[PDB]
Amino acid sequence: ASLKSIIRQGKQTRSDLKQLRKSGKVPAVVYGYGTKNVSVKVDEVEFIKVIREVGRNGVIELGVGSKTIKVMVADYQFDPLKNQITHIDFLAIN
Amino acid sequence: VSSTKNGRDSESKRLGAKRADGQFVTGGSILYRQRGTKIYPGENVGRGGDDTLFAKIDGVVKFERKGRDKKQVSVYAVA
Amino acid sequence: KFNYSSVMEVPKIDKIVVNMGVGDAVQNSKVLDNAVEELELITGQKPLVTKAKKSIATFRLREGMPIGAKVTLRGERMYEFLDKLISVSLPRVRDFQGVSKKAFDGRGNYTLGVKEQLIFPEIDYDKVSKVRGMDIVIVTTANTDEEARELLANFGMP
Amino acid sequence: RVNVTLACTECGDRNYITTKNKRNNPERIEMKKYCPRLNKYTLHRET
Amino acid sequence: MLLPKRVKYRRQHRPKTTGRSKGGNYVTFGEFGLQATTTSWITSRQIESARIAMTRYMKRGGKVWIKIFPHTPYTKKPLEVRMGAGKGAVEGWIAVVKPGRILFEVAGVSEEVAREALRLASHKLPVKTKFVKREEL
Amino acid sequence: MISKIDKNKVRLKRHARVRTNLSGTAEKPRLNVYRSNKHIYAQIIDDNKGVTLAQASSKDSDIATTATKVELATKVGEAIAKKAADKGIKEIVFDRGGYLYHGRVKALAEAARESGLEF
RNA sequence: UUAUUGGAGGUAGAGCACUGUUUGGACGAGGGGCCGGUUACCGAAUUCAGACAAACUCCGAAUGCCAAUUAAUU
RNA sequence: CUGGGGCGGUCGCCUCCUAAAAGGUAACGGAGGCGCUCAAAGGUUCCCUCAGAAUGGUUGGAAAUCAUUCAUAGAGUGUAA
RNA sequence: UCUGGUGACUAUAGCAAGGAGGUCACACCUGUUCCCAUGCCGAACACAGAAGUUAAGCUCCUUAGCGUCGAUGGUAGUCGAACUUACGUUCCGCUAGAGUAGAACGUUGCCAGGC
Repeated sequence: ASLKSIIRQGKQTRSDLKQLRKSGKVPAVVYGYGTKNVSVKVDEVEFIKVIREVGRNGVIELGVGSKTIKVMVADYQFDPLKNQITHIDFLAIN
Repeated sequence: VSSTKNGRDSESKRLGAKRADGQFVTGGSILYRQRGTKIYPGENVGRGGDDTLFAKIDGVVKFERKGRDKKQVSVYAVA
Repeated sequence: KFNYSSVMEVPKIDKIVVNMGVGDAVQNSKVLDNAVEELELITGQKPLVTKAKKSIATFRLREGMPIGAKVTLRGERMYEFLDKLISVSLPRVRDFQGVSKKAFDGRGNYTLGVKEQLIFPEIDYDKVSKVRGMDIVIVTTANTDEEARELLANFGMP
Repeated sequence: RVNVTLACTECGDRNYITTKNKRNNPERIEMKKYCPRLNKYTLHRET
Repeated sequence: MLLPKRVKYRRQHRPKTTGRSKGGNYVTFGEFGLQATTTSWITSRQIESARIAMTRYMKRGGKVWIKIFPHTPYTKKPLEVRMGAGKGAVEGWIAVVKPGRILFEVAGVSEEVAREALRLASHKLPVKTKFVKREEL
Repeated sequence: MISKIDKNKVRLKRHARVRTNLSGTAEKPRLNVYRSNKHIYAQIIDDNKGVTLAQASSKDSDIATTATKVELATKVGEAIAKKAADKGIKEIVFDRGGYLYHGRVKALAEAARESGLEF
């Protein structure tokens, strides 16, 4: 399991988030052990791919900038209409 | 022939705050009208028979918390 | 089996409380006065009548109407009185067991019952027009219910 | 429940008016009040 | 049919219908359910009508849950009288559904039978619906 | 089980209820008292600043004797009287703590009264 | 009128801690099937999950309002 | 007065919601009260702390009374909110 | 530095659990003769003493078990603007409630005694 990420720069307005979601991209955040909070973005279909393979409770090799961080998916918001994930939280696991 | 049994109300009482936080007041100025004590009297502030809060000296008004979930008003002298 | 770390840590009987009972008097004010006299004759502490704490539905009761009486025997004289009374009533009871096996509410309560039988053992209440059941309660200054039963087992019948 | 008039024996005027329940208090009521002619408290009695 | 045993007030203001569904947006008791996609009132005659239609097609095989209850009374005047001499008398009980609210849930049958029974029930309701399954992922 | 209550903690409730309109103000400073099973302490306090100004007690080596205890209260009262007499021997207010004004605290207060203080 | 600063107040939204309404499932106490008890069934309590409110609230905005500054425009 | 008029209802005062987080705000809009009472149910100084739930126990209407623990006003506060 | 008295602070201070301490304090503790007192009980209050005890209250160390506090990111709602009559859409500011990471088994003033 290996997901790659991109760092979101400061202060996305709501139109930016809307365009971002109109792609296959998902806003997310990473926080926890040995790390400071970083706002990132992730592709939706690849995330579904790796989650269908590692399971709901599994470890991911998320790549953030130059680092790579073992991480676990803490929570996620989901739109019941439109059937699409809309936000994910990532938790560094030490 | 139908009618209603509801038709009545009482006149409104003009309760609530009467002076502002940070404003200068004179001796017996009314600061707050209420039923019961939603706000308690603090320093240099009295409480009337109808629970009215009023100043006892000249000074400036200060609303401020009392405990975890209570409030009070005070008046401080120099101004 | 005591194993007291210090003499200060030793379970002892805290106090004894005996209540006159219901004494519900619709027209038995004189009977209530007689029961007060009887309670005063039994133990050597001034008997204090009780009163209602609520208004029972479908009952001749309101807020007041002194239906009851309680006395608090905890002094050395009261302790000796209770001990001699228990020793005497043990003969007049005429029961093999004597007391229920599970009397404590877990905290160590006696909650013993009385049905006017051993009552007035000193002076036969031939003048009595009713029965005087009692409710003696013993206060255990001990946390463990089993240990409290074991302590009350000394000089006791259950 | 009626009105009553308390009267000062020496003052010579009736300057205290109060109320009473005739059923609970069929008697005439007395209390000492201040008379601003003697400059002191004196006993007042219902008429 | 379904109506509360007692309420504090018999004459209430009418609910707000704009917005999106506040809660109850997921299947939690069974395995299939009917999701609403438009907004309306459901009138407690429609609920019984749709439940009878849905429960007889399954031949008393599975279980049904109704995630909706009519809590609100609405009034109506007698036959077309003049305007305004007091509020009218109670006539029915309604529940307000907004897009995203699950309405029914079934379990204990095949996916095919569930699809058919929920389709049958959805034709008795004044709202557009959609067959959904218990979420995962 | 019978549970006996801590007596000192019950005292502080009564003391806080008493100590609502009674406060020291640097002209009338509060005279507090704390009694134990063996000793009696005293203190003059100005609540407006939260600072104390004088202090006396029975366990002090100055007043050391085997008076019953009430005479010890009398002498500590007369003692804090002079220590406050050094400055601002004027009106004060008496904070009886939570104790019933009787016996020992009463003796302390009467001693302080009959010795110059103006409460 | 705006910037900055301080304050009073319970709407939208949310939530179920109280007062009411409600759907499933447990747990046990009771009546109760029987021959007193099994089981059923029935009602009450505590729990787990999930819902509703103009006259519910553990929470709680955006705005609007009251003020004060050798502030800036008018 | 009045969703024409009549018939029916209503007319002064108090509390709540409508009322859109200051105050104010209508309809024959939605709910209730008042036309008093108290000689202490007023003043002051001292004390004190509940309902309820749980387990026991003669009478036990299940609960009256008694004992222990928990128990934030759920008690109580003359009279509506 | 320890203990005590007395203040200030929204429980980050509380409740629960485990473990240790005493003649320097404090408390349990002895008794009811006296001041005083208990609708009865020296239980409580009050007074008189120091025999015992750290058992308890209390004080110190451990734990995040319940309670309390609590971001970032996202979402709801909404001032203004622009389309529109859609149980609406778009842009721009402000920005919850719930939930997650996490904090937390108090901080501090004055006095006395002991150090």
